[PDB]
Amino acid sequence: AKRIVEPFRIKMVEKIRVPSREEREAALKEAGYNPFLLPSSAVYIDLLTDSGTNAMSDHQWAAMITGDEAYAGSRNYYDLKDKAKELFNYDYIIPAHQGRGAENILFPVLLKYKQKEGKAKNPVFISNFHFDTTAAHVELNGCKAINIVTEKAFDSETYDDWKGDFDIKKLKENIAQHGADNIVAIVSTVTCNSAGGQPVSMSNLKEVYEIAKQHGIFVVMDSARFCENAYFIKARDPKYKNATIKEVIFDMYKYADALTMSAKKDPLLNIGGLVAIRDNEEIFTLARQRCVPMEGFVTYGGLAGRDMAAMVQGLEEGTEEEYLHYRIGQVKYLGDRLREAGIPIQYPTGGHAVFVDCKKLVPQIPGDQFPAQAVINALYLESGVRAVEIGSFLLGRDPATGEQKHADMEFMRLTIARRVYTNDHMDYIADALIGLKEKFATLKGLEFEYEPPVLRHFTARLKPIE
Amino acid sequence: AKRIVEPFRIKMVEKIRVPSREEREAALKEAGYNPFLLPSSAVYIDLLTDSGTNAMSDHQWAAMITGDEAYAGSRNYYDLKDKAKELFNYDYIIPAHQGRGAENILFPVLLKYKQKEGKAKNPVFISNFHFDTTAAHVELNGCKAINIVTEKAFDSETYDDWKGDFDIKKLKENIAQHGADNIVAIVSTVTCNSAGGQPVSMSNLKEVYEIAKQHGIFVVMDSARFCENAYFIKARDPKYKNATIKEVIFDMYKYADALTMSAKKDPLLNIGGLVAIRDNEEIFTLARQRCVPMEGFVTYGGLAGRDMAAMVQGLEEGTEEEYLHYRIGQVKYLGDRLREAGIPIQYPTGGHAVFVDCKKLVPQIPGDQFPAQAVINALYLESGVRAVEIGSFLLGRDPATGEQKHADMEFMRLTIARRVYTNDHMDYIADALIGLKEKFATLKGLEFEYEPPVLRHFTARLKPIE
Amino acid sequence: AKRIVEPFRIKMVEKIRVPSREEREAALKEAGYNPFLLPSSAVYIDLLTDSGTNAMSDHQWAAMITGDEAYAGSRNYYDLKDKAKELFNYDYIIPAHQGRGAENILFPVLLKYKQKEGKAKNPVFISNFHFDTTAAHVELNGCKAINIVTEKAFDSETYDDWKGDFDIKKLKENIAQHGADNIVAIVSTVTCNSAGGQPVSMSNLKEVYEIAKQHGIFVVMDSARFCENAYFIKARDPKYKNATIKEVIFDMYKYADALTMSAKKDPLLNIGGLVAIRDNEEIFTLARQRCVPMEGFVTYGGLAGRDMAAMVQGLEEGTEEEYLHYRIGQVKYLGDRLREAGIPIQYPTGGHAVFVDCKKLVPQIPGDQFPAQAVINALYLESGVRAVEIGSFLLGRDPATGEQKHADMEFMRLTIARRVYTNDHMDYIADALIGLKEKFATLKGLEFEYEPPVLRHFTARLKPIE
Amino acid sequence: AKRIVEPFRIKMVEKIRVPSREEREAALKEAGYNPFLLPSSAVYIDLLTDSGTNAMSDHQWAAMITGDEAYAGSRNYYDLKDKAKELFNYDYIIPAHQGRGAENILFPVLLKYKQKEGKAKNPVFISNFHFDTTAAHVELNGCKAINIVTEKAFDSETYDDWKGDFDIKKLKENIAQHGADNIVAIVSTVTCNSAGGQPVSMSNLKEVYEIAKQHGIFVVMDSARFCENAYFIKARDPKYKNATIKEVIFDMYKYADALTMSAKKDPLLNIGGLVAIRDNEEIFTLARQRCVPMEGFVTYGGLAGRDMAAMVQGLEEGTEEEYLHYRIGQVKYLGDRLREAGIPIQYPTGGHAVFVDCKKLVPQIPGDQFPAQAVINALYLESGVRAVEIGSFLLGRDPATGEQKHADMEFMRLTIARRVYTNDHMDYIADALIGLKEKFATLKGLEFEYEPPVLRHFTARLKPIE
Ligand SMILES: Cc1ncc(COP(=O)(O)O)c(/C=[NH+]/[C-](C[C@H]2C(=O)Nc3ccccc32)C(=O)O)c1O
Ligand SMILES: Cc1ncc(COP(=O)(O)O)c(/C=[NH+]/[C-](C[C@H]2C(=O)Nc3ccccc32)C(=O)O)c1O
Ligand SMILES: Cc1ncc(COP(=O)(O)O)c(/C=[NH+]/[C-](C[C@H]2C(=O)Nc3ccccc32)C(=O)O)c1O
Ligand SMILES: Cc1ncc(COP(=O)(O)O)c(/C=[NH+]/[C-](C[C@H]2C(=O)Nc3ccccc32)C(=O)O)c1O
Ligand SMILES: [K+]
Ligand SMILES: [K+]
Ligand SMILES: [K+]
Ligand SMILES: [K+]
Repeated sequence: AKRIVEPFRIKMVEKIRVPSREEREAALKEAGYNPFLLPSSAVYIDLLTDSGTNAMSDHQWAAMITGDEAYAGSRNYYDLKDKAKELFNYDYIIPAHQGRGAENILFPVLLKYKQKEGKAKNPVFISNFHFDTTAAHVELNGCKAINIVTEKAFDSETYDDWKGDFDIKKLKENIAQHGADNIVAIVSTVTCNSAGGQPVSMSNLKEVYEIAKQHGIFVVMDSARFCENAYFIKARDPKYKNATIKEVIFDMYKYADALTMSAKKDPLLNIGGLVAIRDNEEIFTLARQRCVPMEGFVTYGGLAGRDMAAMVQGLEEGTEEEYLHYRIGQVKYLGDRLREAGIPIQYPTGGHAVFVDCKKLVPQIPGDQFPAQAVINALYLESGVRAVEIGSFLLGRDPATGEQKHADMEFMRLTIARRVYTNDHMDYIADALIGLKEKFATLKGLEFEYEPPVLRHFTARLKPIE
Repeated sequence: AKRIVEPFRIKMVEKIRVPSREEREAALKEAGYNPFLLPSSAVYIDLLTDSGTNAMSDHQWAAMITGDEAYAGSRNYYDLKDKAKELFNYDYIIPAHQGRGAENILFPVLLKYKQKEGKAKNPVFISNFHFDTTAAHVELNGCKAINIVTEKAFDSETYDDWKGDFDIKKLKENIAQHGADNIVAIVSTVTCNSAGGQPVSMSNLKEVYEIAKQHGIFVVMDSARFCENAYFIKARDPKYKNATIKEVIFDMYKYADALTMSAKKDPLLNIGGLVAIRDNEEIFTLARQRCVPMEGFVTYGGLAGRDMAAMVQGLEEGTEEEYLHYRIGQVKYLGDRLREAGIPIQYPTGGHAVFVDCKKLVPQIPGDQFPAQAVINALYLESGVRAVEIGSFLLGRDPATGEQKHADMEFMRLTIARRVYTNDHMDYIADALIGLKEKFATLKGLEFEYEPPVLRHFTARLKPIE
Repeated sequence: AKRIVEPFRIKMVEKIRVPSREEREAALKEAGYNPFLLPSSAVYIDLLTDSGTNAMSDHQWAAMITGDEAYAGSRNYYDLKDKAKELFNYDYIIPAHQGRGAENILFPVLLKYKQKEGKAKNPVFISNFHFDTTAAHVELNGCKAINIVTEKAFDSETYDDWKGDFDIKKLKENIAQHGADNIVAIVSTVTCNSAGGQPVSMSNLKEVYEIAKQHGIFVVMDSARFCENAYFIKARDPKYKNATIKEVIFDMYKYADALTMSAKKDPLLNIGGLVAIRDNEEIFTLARQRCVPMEGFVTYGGLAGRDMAAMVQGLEEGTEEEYLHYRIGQVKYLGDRLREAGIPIQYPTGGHAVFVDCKKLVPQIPGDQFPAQAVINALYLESGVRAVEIGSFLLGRDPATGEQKHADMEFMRLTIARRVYTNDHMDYIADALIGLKEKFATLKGLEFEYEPPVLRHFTARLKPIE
Repeated sequence: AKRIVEPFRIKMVEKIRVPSREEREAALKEAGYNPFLLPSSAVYIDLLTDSGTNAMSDHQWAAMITGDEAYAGSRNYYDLKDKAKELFNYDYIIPAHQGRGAENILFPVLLKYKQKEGKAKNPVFISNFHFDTTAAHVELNGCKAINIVTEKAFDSETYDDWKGDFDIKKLKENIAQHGADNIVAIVSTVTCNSAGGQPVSMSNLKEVYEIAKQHGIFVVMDSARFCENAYFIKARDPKYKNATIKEVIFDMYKYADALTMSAKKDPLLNIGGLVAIRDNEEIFTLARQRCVPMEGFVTYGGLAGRDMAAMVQGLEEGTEEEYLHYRIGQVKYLGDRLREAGIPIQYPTGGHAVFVDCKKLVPQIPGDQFPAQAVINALYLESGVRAVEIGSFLLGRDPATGEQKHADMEFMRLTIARRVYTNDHMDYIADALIGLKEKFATLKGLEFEYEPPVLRHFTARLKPIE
């Protein structure tokens, strides 16, 4: 395990505390054995998500203070429009309040646009893997969310460079089974969050786009963690060895027609989303007509002017190679510390988190009882670190059958906010989990006490299968 | 015309600038003759809205700096929860990124809740007046938006205390005509924005609620400008002459079951919304289930932690009677300056804006050609002041007939942001509009160059009728 | 009286309140009848000074957030050095924590420098007027403070363009009496604070410098309010009718060898000072050696890096003619309001304050009993407005005599912070003082209960003569 | 070497860069081979000082935003007064712009007070060790600075609990040698900066105060690092094993009559100083009379209101034992890493810096040629880390004899700012210095090119002896 020094120094700090063990037990019972329902005051190191918890730079804060809060035609909107043209070479932008707001702008528009001429009677979205919020909007509009990640992602301990790649074989098969007229869009997720933050190769993005161009299929790039994806392409593809991160980003988006990005990830923000469209003005026009009643006027889209300002700066900082090397190198440090101690993880580590394979860790719990959730609750009661589940819990139920969706991966996600915690914080996390090697065989799963029909894991209250 | 001194002093300033005449004409021609499509760099004094353009206090910025950005269980969420219990005596809250996000959470829930028990076969919403964003969500969910403001709101020059009241006769008539089973909810808009920011009396709110309870009808208080309504109740109702503003607010929300608040208005914010529910835990649970995929997790709802922190402080500052007296007095001062010169305005002035009766100002333009928009474009080219139309342009087309909704009033709204402009800015505005007396009879209407199907006035490009 | 609109809008506010008459009476008795010993909570509108109470822009606060706090070689130091070369064409800078710190760096160096040749046996300083802090450091170093302001400054009600000019005849008479070898330096105060913030003409500055170089006398420009002086030169000197404010400034500092500036005035700061030297590198090195033990290291001078960054921005905002026209126009508006009611004031009003001639307002109080202080205490008890006296109280005792220095003027100074109060605040100030027109003849003077030896008026406790 | 995790997380960052080798060699030759003359742009990790470079909390920045910038009676002044009464039990305070301003306020007042009855003909100050600016002010007022640190401070490698203790035998001998009437004050520096940031025991502080009150000698506590001293007392004195830090601080100041403090150290600020007096009102009044000419009015003393607000919060956070444990543990970690590699340091490590004994590192260079400075220049040219010399260079020449004062230690100080750098940054510093283990015999020494008469090390340019 190698530590990479921060390419920055601390300018402002925020106090954290370790709750007593009795506090954590009472807090978990009141939270229905769901860490999502814990208050932040009962959490020490918060690994629930890397979304909106990032630490901003002084230039980001300075940009916020001078932000133009005008309702129509904010100066920061035009700075954002020129920034997207610089990075992605896309000509149209629509700001959104965060990622699921961006999808709520674009996805229904893409469905109605595909439904012209009376086609797409059984519409489907195809992705390497739809994340929970992305798949929810696909199904909330009456479509099927098809995930076709490469099989090499399911072998957790075997190394591969591109565990987030599309399964090109499955892609052509789904196109032949449903027909191009029923395929609303192909959603390229970079990095593939459900597969473990694993990257997608350039040649995979190119081949997927060329196949979609053959059938006249619209391609959207789910761009929450595109900078971390670009870093891996520079690191693992010999073709981009002497290329800048921006040069890699510029080539990635030659293989998409639009993007839906959650600026709360790689752009190093606490709030914010973005829709950008390459050249289809009709799709841009329809998406604007939906942005107004749902998010807000088309030049702020549910964001304060200061947040568009912070986004303009954060989009530049998120692509800085020295930062990406430390950020991804820190996650690699936490994974290597666990891997060297015998904890099975998704190898190699992704861009934003370490994914502990809880299939091998707690095999006595079936997947339908959420074994990864039992490990998370044990980690919290042991250390006050709060993690999140990426397995059968998050996958939810199939909207057609109403039963458990087939989960190939049962993961505990140790999500790392950007520029927030040090490698000494990582050692605390690793040493707390390593200290539970003799208690893994004792854990038992959870059963539902209150289950929401859509995105159940966020607010569900669980009961320990005691 | 009387000037009221600021109960505060200036701590931070932002430069404004007057664009040249040639700049304004070219910018308007570029904007399709729609000021919404103007950039802020081409606007001197921006009177387009009082939403999100407010100036915050030092305490509000201090609250933002220490805001908890935790994804789940933010410390500021619980502060926002205790604040709603303090102000409104409501037990449940759901933050939203702004007002239309709050209505997107609650309104479809209130429809599915009524439908589940075999009611709402032909669903309608009843309000003193639905605003353009509020009515859009009603029509998007397949309902009819019915506006029953008192007739006195149409007698613009004649003073009346409560030009925002429900027409109680029309309320009982619409209940019998449609059936209480088909009325999804009653929406009490305080203040009534479409009627000129005019207040609703306490006795009117009470009688409307009691009527709804006889028929089992849900009552939602559209609460964007609730503090300005509470001031008018204190200033004009003899029953609350010696009551605090908070006491008036506490009594106001005894006559609703839930509220949908755009915190970008009276809570003195640049972004933010809120859903608060009095005691219906079932409606609260369904609303949370919809909030998760549409806005965000239930403890931030598409808002950064700092913005919930500013909301808790702004909710307090917005209730201070000394501030409200200055704010509404500044609107009254601008209206008086125009009224002293013969400009027909909605008298008395509302809480947040001066509404110029362009029906009486430019009679030679029929309402179907947006006469108020002609006055706005003339005022902008003369002085660089951007105003917004509240008439046939904003009312749009009726969804059932596809034809122009009958507009009872053609208003130009001079919307005043809170704690931003001085009374010397007000003098510039008044002098500018007064200087267009000899050119009113020469103005002409506008045609559509591009008309959106939903919320057209935001992005429609216009053509001056030759 | 004419109101001038702000060339900006408000972005942040700070609450002020009016304490009751009861609170003010118990506060003044507690404060030894000296308003300087009053807490700010017992003060409504604070007119004590225009120093450090200004409101900054958003660009200023942004510069602070990205400020380089480095101990040696802060990035903002070199920006501050490049700014002085732009504005003043001076080659050397030394930051100081405020203006009196800048005088403590430079003035002792000039005395020792003059004493090398065996000169300065009876050292004196010559100025149009040393302010209380400038003269104090002169007398701390064993020198006499000689003030030779134009006689027209004592002609209160009679208009004159340049009531801050040097008396050229008295300048030549003092050079011949004491000898050029005994004159350590000439201090050009712009504007002349003790004459009422009145400006010095460019030709007067040019003549004083030509006389000084004729005798080898060092010229220091007291530059606390240099921008307000530059505005008056453009307004009243026809040679600079079509010149920018920066061009006027550039010509002003052709007639000086160095400057001591309190950045808490025209550079729109809450803290900060500056020493700048034209080209004499020996003085720069000698002043650097004293800066280190007294203020701090030579690249921050007892200032935080954020404050140097705000200084670089405020120096630019202080030269904008639109702002100066509004700022000085606001002082002119308050002065005109008092003058239109018969209140004798130093006419025309200066750049930063309105000076009420209390020698004409309250004739029944001898100069040794501080008549203006009686008017201030009366004005504070009436309205809660705090003001400051510029007469025999501030002038102090003659160090060689030990008795009262003769004062030719008895001023009450209504000092206006920059971009803090509106013209409506100005109306409150005037109306309060005008309401005292019947109680002026009944006021009595003040005598000393505790007198400091150095600068008595700041911490002295008084006793009203009954 | 044990790494101690941060009791906080990062909220804001600022970027740091590693310059190239040629840039560092170009910058060092341009800086006159004096790191004090390097621009911060040419510095990677800055170990020059721990003064004013600290990172603030979110609470501290929030306090700045609501700071009262009133000239007289700022609310933050009264908060600072109550804070000093809480922490130190002292009844009087005077804010200063920084530590050397606090000494310029109090030290000349103590000299004239001691000379009140014509005594103190040969005045002296006695301390465990006067730091450079403190001794400079002692000697600027015609006094001798007597340092009597325990001789166990001169044995670098041998551990001792209290290497900052007064040599009690030399204290009593100095009292008899000079007479109590010549001893203006005794200065207890906590921690003792010149001895390596080493602590002073509670028993030592108690005995020095008892001996002083026996002779009627005023005792001033140089309190720049009083929290770090209070931590060591709790850590090493078994008497305070179960006491809080505040209880240790409260007991420390029973053994002084006043304090001078640079708030730029333990109170975690970027600017600020403080004078506090236990109960001597006459000295307080005399100190106020000097603050006004030199620093500013007595309720701000050369500080912006926001900086007094930051000081009230910083004085609280500086006493938090969890933070002090991590802070001092981080310095111990850097020292242990160097000590484990055979590099001599002042053992044990002090509170704020690792002191590398260059007398044992480069015995080839005599102390008169500043051997530690050659090591500093070598470390910077190798890694971009800037350190400071504390040896014969810092000590200076005798203001009497004009030759260099005897230095019993030649240190290279690796000063660590508070909450700014991670333990990974320490590894960079350690590995960089360890990598020079071979070039120590190559080092060269320095000779002056320009020497200031007071505090030479700051601005002196020097020629390499090679
Ligand atoms: C690829 C991709 N696309 C769109 C989005 C949505 O964006 P947004 O609305 O701004 O959150 C995301 C978001 N991911 C999240 C944030 C959040 C979520 O949505 N599910 C989930 C599950 C557990 C914890 C936290 C979350 C994350 O990984 O923690 C995303 O990963
Ligand atoms: C009573 C009420 N309820 C809900 C809302 C919606 O809240 P939100 O999503 O935060 O905007 C509003 C909002 N009003 C607006 C803001 C905005 C809008 O919606 N239409 C419109 C038309 C012209 C200019 C600006 C606007 C305003 O008056 O300028 C409201 O007035
Ligand atoms: C021309 C000039 N030169 C230097 C300086 C000093 O600068 P600094 O150390 O930053 O205060 C000043 C300062 N003037 C002051 C500020 C302050 C002061 O000093 N005396 C005084 C008397 C009454 C009220 C307030 C004050 C002011 O006008 O209110 C100045 O006017
Ligand atoms: C015990 C004690 N008392 C008073 C003070 C002075 O306070 P202030 O005016 O705020 O700096 C200090 C200050 N120490 C410093 C700061 C500065 C200095 O003064 N000399 C020096 C030498 C080398 C580098 C940097 C410095 C420090 O060690 O880095 C102090 O250590
Ligand atoms: K957040
Ligand atoms: K806004
Ligand atoms: K101030
Ligand atoms: K600093």
